Amino acid sequence: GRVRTKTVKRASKALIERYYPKLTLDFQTNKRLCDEIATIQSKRLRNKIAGYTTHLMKRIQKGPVRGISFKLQEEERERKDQYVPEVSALDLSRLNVDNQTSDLVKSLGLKLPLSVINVSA
Amino acid sequence: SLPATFDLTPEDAQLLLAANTHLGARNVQVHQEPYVFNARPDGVHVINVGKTWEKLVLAARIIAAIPNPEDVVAISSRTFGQRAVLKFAAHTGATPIAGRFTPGSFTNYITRSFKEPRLVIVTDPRSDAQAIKEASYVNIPVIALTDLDSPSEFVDVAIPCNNRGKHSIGLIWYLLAREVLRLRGALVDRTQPWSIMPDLYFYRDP
Amino acid sequence: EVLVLRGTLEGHNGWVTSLATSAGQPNLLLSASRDKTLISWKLTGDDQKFGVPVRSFKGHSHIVQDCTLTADGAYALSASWDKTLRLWDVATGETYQRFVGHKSDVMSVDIDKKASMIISGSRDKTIKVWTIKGQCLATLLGHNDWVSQVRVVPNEKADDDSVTIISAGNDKMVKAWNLNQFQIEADFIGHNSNINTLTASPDGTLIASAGKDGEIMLWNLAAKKAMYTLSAQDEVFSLAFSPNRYWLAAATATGIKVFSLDPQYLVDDLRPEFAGYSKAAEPHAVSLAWSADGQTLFAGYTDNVIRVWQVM
Amino acid sequence: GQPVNDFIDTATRHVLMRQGVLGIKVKIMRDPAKSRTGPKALPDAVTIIEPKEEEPILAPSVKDY
Ligand SMILES: [Mg+2]
Repeated sequence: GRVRTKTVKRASKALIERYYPKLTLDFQTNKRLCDEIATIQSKRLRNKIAGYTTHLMKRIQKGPVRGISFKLQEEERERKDQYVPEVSALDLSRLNVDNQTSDLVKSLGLKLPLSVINVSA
Repeated sequence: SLPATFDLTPEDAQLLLAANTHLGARNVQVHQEPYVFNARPDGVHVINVGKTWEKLVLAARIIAAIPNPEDVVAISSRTFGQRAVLKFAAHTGATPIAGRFTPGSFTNYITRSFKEPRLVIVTDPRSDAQAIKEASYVNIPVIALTDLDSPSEFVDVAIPCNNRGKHSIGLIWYLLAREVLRLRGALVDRTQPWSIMPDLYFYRDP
Repeated sequence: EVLVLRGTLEGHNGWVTSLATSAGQPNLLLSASRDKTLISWKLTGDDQKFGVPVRSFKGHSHIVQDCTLTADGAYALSASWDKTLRLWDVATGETYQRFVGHKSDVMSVDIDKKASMIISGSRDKTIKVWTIKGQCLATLLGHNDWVSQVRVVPNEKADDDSVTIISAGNDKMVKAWNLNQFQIEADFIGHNSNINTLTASPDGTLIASAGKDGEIMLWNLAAKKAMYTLSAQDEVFSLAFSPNRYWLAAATATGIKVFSLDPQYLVDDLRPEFAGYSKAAEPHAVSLAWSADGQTLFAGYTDNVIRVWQVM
Repeated sequence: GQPVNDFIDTATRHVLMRQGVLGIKVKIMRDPAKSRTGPKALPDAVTIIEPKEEEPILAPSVKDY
């Protein structure tokens, strides 16, 4: 079985978290730079870590992945979080109310436009 | 008392009735809810949207009463309310938790995410049952947004609405953010509409 | 004029990391690849075969990154990740001189005019300049990140007063060196990601540099300014300048894009089809170079193929 | 594993009492960071170097000599 241990996975996770504008989807250049960017005591571990980072680059290039939020990711999610529509979906588009909604307004004593429509079972 | 300018203004009544906050749960009804008004056919109950306003005004007075603003905590494990509580976090201190509560956050002082509030606000008491329970251990008031079937155990001030709704969670969190900011000093005009758009407090599917 | 399909060249067991040509023989093509070897080709000017390899060069213990040819078409130089450079001839293989002293990989080697000396940009953040006897006459520092690509400029005048080289590393900044004084003369800043390729125009005045963000932004080192920036909207791997006519080619991730830079538009967006390869990423060119005549453009793809595009 | 031979010192002594003999076994794992000879850390311990944050250049600027 080629399941990778958590020491390999977390070392790969920390490199992705920290050095996205860096190492790419090629294993050979990733191994040649993860050796000096991280002090790893074993060559077997270094190839395992550099291998899983490349597998993470392939996963990153096709949609977002969970557990990873690097420097270009959280700025992407906040820009889409900053949607300010001008259509004003809560505002009036023409309102429709039932019979039971209509007496609520006049019992409160407020003046609103209501288009009463009946609903029955 | 009140200077009688905090009553339900007509355009806010338009916002509440267009975000569909007036309709509640089905013929399920807990006796802890006298906000029910004139049960509609097809098994729908109408919430007296007037009564939600003083409860939102009263809840806003609780949050503004806390000296330090970053100790109030907004909780929403519902998928319809993480954007609302995060936007509530931006406009006030209001240190949020969205998603998983990570039990041991109010107890368990050696947690990395150990938070001690003086007030918590929860979107749904049935889905944030860990938040209200942990607040029952460490002496903390809670403010909930309640349906007409919500588990109101260990729950203080409650704002009756529909947690099943899409727009109602966003608007009520927006209205709560508006009043606590007016009371604190961020807004100076009572009649101003607080020009940031109410559609900011809405979850998105993609 | 439109570049079209001419043929494919299968002579490797790895990505063709470099292509180089010499004006001495138009039918020659040197190709370094990931299989620790160099394949010189012989071209016949025919259908999809296009011809056969002539000599296979072996002796490197790692990936041969960059290969170059001299003006006479005989001597060849290879930059390989085995911390050494090797000087060959296309006659009988026969490595003349090794060049050792780098403590890490070396990306790009380059030969000056008249076979005078050689420069080499390596991964130990140095630019080592070597004699042809194997003696490193000078070592240059100052790069914080390790260099990715170096090149000499082609002097339009036949050795007017001096020769200069240029450097590009992963530090988002381009150096310009005069090795006659072993001094730095120009820092070229404006890149936002790591630069992975740069190329000087045959006119000896225009410098094109490009990186991971995929912008190809231009410099004129004669005036030491910046003209503009245009993007291929994907990662780009190598650049090439046409020797005769005004074109600029870029080896992108989606494929190859050739630019007509006098009115600055795209031309045809070269996208060859590889008989499948649908689920994963499509193969892309990693190294390309225009021919001596400029009517043929060779590109080294990842799937063991050197592809040739020729104007009609 | 090999770090046990590298980082752990062991000793065994016999203590004679009037009721019999006691056995004393002392194992000391030292700090790998202050090893001063051979390895400096455990093999499974990686160390990610913190980078240097840098703002974008935002404009093509030329620095000449
Ligand atoms: Mg697969």
